[PDB]
Order: sequence, then structure tokens, then C-alpha cells
Amino acid sequence: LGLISGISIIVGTIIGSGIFVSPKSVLSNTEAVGPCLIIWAACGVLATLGALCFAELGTMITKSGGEYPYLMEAYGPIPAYLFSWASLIVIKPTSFAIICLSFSEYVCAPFYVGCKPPQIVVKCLAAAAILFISTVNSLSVRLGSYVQNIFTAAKLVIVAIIIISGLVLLAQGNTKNFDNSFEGAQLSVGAISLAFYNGLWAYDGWNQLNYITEELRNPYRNLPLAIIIGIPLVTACYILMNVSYFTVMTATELLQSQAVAVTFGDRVLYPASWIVPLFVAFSTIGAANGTCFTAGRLIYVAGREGHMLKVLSYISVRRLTPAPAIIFYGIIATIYIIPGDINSLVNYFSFAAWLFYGLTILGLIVMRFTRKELERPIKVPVVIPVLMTLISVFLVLAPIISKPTWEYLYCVLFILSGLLFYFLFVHYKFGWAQKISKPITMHLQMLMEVVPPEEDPE
Amino acid sequence: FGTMEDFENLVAAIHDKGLKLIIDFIPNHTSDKHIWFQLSRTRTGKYTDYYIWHDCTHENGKTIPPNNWLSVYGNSSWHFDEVRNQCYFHQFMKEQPDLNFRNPDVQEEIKEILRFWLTKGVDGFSLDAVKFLLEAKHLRDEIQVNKTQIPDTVTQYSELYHDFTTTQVGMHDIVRSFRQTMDQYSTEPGRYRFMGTEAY
Ligand SMILES: CCCCCCCCCCCCCCCCCC(=O)OC[C@H](COP(=O)(O)O)OC(=O)CCCCCCCCCCCCCCCCC
Ligand SMILES: CCCCCCCCCCCCCCCCCC(=O)OC[C@H](COP(=O)(O)O)OC(=O)CCCCCCCCCCCCCCCCC
Ligand SMILES: *[C@@H]1O[C@H](CO)[C@@H](O[C@@H]2O[C@H](CO)[C@@H](O)[C@H](O)[C@H]2NC(C)=O)[C@H](O)[C@H]1NC(C)=O
Ligand SMILES: *[C@@H]1O[C@H](CO)[C@@H](O[C@@H]2O[C@H](CO)[C@@H](O)[C@H](O)[C@H]2NC(C)=O)[C@H](O)[C@H]1NC(C)=O
Ligand SMILES: [Ca+2]
Repeated sequence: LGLISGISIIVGTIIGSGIFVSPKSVLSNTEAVGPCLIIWAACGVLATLGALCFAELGTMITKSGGEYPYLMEAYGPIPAYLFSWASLIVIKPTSFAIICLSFSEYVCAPFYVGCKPPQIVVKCLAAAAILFISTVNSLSVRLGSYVQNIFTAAKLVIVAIIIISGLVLLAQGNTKNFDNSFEGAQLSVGAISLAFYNGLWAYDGWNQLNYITEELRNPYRNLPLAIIIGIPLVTACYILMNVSYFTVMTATELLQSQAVAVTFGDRVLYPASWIVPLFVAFSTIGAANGTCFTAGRLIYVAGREGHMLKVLSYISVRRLTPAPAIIFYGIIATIYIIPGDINSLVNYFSFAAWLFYGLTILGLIVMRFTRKELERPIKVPVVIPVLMTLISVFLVLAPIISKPTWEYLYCVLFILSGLLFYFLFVHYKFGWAQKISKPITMHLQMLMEVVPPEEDPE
Repeated sequence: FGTMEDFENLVAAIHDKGLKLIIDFIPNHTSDKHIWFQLSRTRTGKYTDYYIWHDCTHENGKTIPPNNWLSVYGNSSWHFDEVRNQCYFHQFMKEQPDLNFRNPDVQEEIKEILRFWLTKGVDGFSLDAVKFLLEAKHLRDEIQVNKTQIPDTVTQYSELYHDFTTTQVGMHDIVRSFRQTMDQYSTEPGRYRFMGTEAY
């Protein structure tokens, strides 16, 4: 991989299902077109400054996991344990639930042309996509990656159709909706901070660019150069897709819409309007098939320290798959869609994710005073992790001060539920702990035929 | 009522509150100051058959009409034009000459007016006086309600049976072709175009 194929993996990773669901909720909180395009550009700066700080932490430590070896080196075991606990029950199953809910919005929308589908149909189709992907990835480990490259080709084509056909309409003079773009707006701290939750969901994947883009021809120079080129170029493709939405829709017509890109393909591509519900539905289960490849990597490295159960990250003897972890993620993601509702799972996801993005980037500054003499090949200027940890407390405190809903209580109580399990199973190892953990591991071993992975740390 | 910019600001403001807008449409007749009628009575081009013209015997201040047909507001429905030296038909008033809907150039001009307002963003139309669209081309006299009445005193509209001037064969097909013109602007979901007719 050179430099050009280094920035191509960055563009393919960061373009996901977010740009097809998020424009409604950014406009719902900043009610004008003008502020709606500033938040889409300011989210691409938070993704670029955030990925640069993770690029320094990735070369300084050089250990597998996620943010788990980064938090242990800075604070110790207690924030490292809470990240392994919150990524098990909060972060990873909600990400699997938002994607499978976004798949069922785009299948059910062309059948209910001028009205909404009922909530029983979008939820019973989303649960059928969770249980289909959780069994396909639990049987046929290599089948998920043969279809993975035609699911990325279907994603970039339908993005390039919307961008190009929007610049053609912009040249003909369909620019009336941009005329008064700053009249009627919100400088409330809860309207802007939730508009940042939905824009930054469309950039999901900037914190895992380290592990796959460090097998390059010349690292420590081409990795921070692929981030400065790659993530601002997807920021240009996200602004140009919102510009294309506002050539055929008013800001009121976009709020009164079920899926935003079906409404685009119904006013532009008229005799072939079904290609937009077809290509987005392919690209969305490909984004859910891709998150089941990663099942078991953090669970293995957290269980090696005693911070996670060891019956998870076991491997099936036939069909060599991480079957106890894939089944565990499919069960919690199915529970999450019964209360359901994208715009209520994105707030639940972004509150726990940005609490631990903020603790990790703060650990970059703590390790500049505590963990010197540690050979940093990449070294960002100090003003970049300071701004990224000041926005990270603005994105945590401002929804729970100004617009408090019930998900910010159910997310805090699920993270502090793990702090009880630290002090009974890790810090104060008692007697009754391992005689619950060992018969459960023994009986789930004969049920699923799963063994320890004949392996080493790597 | 304002300008065209005042209308375009009203359509945008109506849509921003979730409302819809339907307007009236008058297909049956124009004014005598319309540019089609000023070219019709000089026999200019294709406009010669845009209105219904027939010969008559107007001399010393009185016209002899081609039949006994009456206007709705009540006198003869034929009025003599001095430039054309013929008589034209009108269902309502002498300042409202009727369009000739047996001419396919007239029906194409009406479809361009429908496409003009649907492009501006109007959500529908109410069609007025659709039963007065076609008349019988045999031009025979109506039947009087009172058959012993002398025909020089029959001047009120309620004194004739209007079998040849309302609801003729082919009138419902003209209304159905208007519905097909608006169907090209209704293929988008949520932007169906309404059509209502007023026949009282
Ligand atoms: C209401 C809120 C709570 C809801 C809880 C609902 C629980 C329902 C469990 C449903 C499990 C469904 C499993 C079947 C999915 C098959 C997916 C697949 O492809 O498998 C391939 C895999 C391949 O096998 P092959 O066909 O032999 O190749 O097949 C299986 O592994 C089937 C084994 C079923 C696994 C069941 C796991 C259930 C674990 C429950 C443990 C509970 C312990 C609690 C103890 C607490 C003590 C304090
Ligand atoms: C196939 C899917 C099922 C298989 C995987 C799940 C296992 C099923 C049983 C679940 C746990 C049963 C009780 C705990 C038993 C072990 C306790 C212990 O002493 O740990 C020692 C354990 C080490 O045991 P070792 O693996 O034997 O070394 O220490 C820890 O791992 C500390 C971390 C505890 C992690 C707890 C994980 C809880 C999973 C269930 C979460 C429930 C909430 C779901 C979401 C709410 C609704 C949305
Ligand atoms: C046509 O109808 C008009 C009514 O608008 C008649 O004109 C005059 O009507 C008033 C009543 O409002 C009478 O007092 C006048 O005597 C009418 N004028 C004349 C000259 O008689 C008119 O008579 C009707 N007929 C014609 C042929 O014009
Ligand atoms: C209208 O019809 C009537 C009968 O259908 C005609 O005859 C008149 O009828 C009334 C009824 O009582 C008599 O009082 C009159 O003597 C009749 N003769 C007349 C008015 O000459 C009548 O002629 C018809 N025409 C009009 C204009 O009324
Ligand atoms: Ca007529």
C-alpha cells in the first residue's frame, strides 16, 4: 500500500450509512440551511483532529485492542475496565442496532409513498436483519469478505450519483432554497450539541484507522498525511451531498420525509427511482456485516487481564468463527430496537462514545507529563489534543444540562453498573466468583462446541 | 391583488406551514380584450377559429341571430361584431366570448395554461362552468317551456330547455383530458394535483 491506496481505505471506511439518515436530524436541531452546512464541516474537523491524536497513541504504545491499551497506560485499570464494559453492552450493540434500523427505513419507504410506515414494520424488519447477519457471520467466516468489496462499490456509486446530479441542477439555477440561509436559527447549547451527535455519527470509524493503515510503504509520514487528505476529502463529499438535497427539497420538505435519499431519487431519477432504495439497502447490510468481523478482538485482549469473561472470544471447532461473541451482540442489539427509534439510539451511542474519546485524548496529555521517554515517532502539536478534549466535555455536559432525556440516565446507570462489577470480581476477588464463572464456561462450551483459540497474544 | 412576485411569495409561505393551495380556472371563455379575440376578429392566422363565428343580418341597429339561443343573464347569446362583420357566441355576457373547443389549437392553448400554474407550484384547480363547454353544431332552436308563447317575447333564460347548449357529447372527454394533463405533475408522492369541477 502506497499513499494513494492509503487514502482509499480511509475514504471507504468513513463513508457509511450515516449520510443517508443524519441530514434530517441536523436540520431538525438547527432549523436553517446555512447553519446546517457549518455543522457538517465542523464535524469533519473533529474527525480529523481526533484521528491525528489516535495516530500518536497508536505508534507510541503498539499493542492490540482498541482504546483499551491506551487507557491502561495513562490512568490504570479502572478506566480501561470501564471501556471494555461500555463497549460490550452499550457501544457495540447500539452501533449494530442503528445500522439495521437504517436498513429497514430504506426498504419500507418506497412501499409507503406518501405516508409513514407503521412502527411495527420498520422494527420487525430490522430484527430480521439482525438475526440474519448474526447467523451468516456465525457460520461462514470467509463469506462475509467475498461480498464486502461489492458492498463498498455499491456505496460509492450511489454517493457519486447524488453529488454529480446535484452539481448539474445547481448550474441550471435551482438555488432558491439557499437565499435566506441564516434566518431562524438556534444558538442554544442543546440544539447545537445534538446536531453534533448526528453529524459525527456519519463519520463513525475514525478511531479505528490505526490498525489497518499502518502496513504502508513509509509510516510515520504517510499515516498523518493520509488523515489530513482523506478525512477532509470525505468532508467535501458530505457537504456536496447536502447541497444536492437542498436543490430539489425545501428545508420543510426534508423534515417531512421518511428516508431523505429516496425523496431525492423520486424528484431527479424519475424512470429509475428504485435504484436509491436498492443501493442504500445493499450498502447498509454491508456496514453491518463489517462490524461482525471485529467481534472478539477487544474481548480477547480484555479477558487476558481478567477484565472480561473468557467464555466469550472462544472459537467454534467447526466453522472457525467467534460464535459466542456474535450471538451476544445480536441479542443485545435486538433488545435495543424494541424501544428503538434512531434519534434516540444515536444520542445513547454518542454519549458513551464521546465520554471515552474524551478520556483517551486527555490521556495523550497526561502521558506528556507522566510517561515521557517513550519514543513518540508521530507527535502532534499540543493545541490539537487540548481542543479535542474541550469539545469532548462540551459534547458530554451540554445535552445533560440543557435537554435531559431518559437515555442519559440509562447510559450512566449502565456504565456505573460496571463499576460495581469491578469491585466484586476484579479488585476484591472473593470465593463465590470463580465457582459461578467456571460452570457457566463449562456448560456453554459443550452447548456451542467452542474452544479456546489455540493462540498467542498475536 | 399584487404582482407575480407577490403570488410566488405566497406559494412558498403556504408550503412552509404545511398547507396546500388550489385556485380557480376559467376554461370556457375569455374577455373581448384578450389578445386572441383581437386577432380572431381581424382573421389573423390560426386565431380565426378560436371563437365561434356565424353570419347574421345586422342592419339599422338590430341583429337577426342564427337561432333562438339565450345567454344565462338573459337576451340573445349572439352578438354582432363590426370589424369581422359576423356574429359571435357567448354563454354569459357580450364581453365574454366563448372559446371554440372543437378546435384542437384551442385545447392545446388551455393545456399550456394548466402547465404554467402547476410549474409555479399550485396544488390543484377548481374548474368553473364545465357544462357550458360544448354546444351543438347543428345550431337548431331550443324547445320553449311554453310552446304557445310568441318567439319574440322569449328573452329570459328560464323560458327554454337547454338541450343543445349544456352537457353535449364530448364534454366529459375534455375534462378527462385536463386530468391527464395534470397527471404528469402528480407522479411525485405527496404532490398529487387535485381537480374539482363546479356544476350548479
Ligand atoms: C427479555 C430480555 C432477555 C432476553 C434473553 C433471550 C435469550 C434467548 C436466547 C436465544 C439464543 C439463540 C441462539 C441461536 C442463534 C444461532 C446463531 C448461529 O448461527 O449459531 C451457529 C452455531 C454453529 O453450530 P453448528 O450448527 O453445529 O455449526 O450454532 C450454535 O452455536 C447453536 C447454539 C445455540 C447457542 C445458545 C446460546 C444461549 C446462551 C444463553 C446463556 C444463558 C446463561 C445464563 C446464566 C446466568 C447465571 C447467573
Ligand atoms: C452466547 C451468548 C451467551 C454467552 C456469553 C454470556 C454469558 C452468559 C452468562 C452471563 C453472565 C452470568 C453472570 C456472571 C458470571 C461471571 C461472574 C464473574 O465472577 O466474573 C469473573 C470474570 C472472570 O472470569 P473468567 O473468565 O473465568 O476468568 O471477571 C470479569 O470478567 C469481570 C467483568 C464482568 C463482565 C460481566 C459481563 C456480563 C454480561 C451480561 C450483561 C448483562 C446486561 C445485558 C444488557 C442489559 C439489557 C440491555
Ligand atoms: C336585454 O336586456 C336588457 C336588460 O338589461 C333590456 O334593456 C333595458 O332593461 C330595462 C330594465 O332593466 C328596461 O327598463 C329598458 O326599457 C330596457 N331597454 C329597452 C331598449 O327596452 C333590453 O330590452 C333587452 N333586449 C335587448 C334586445 O337588448
Ligand atoms: C304560457 O302558457 C299559457 C298556458 O299554458 C298560455 O295561455 C294563457 O293561460 C292563462 C292561464 O290561466 C290564461 O289566463 C291566459 O288567458 C292564456 N292566454 C294568454 C296569456 O294569451 C300563455 O299564452 C303562454 N304565454 C305567456 C307569455 O304567458
Ligand atoms: Ca362554450
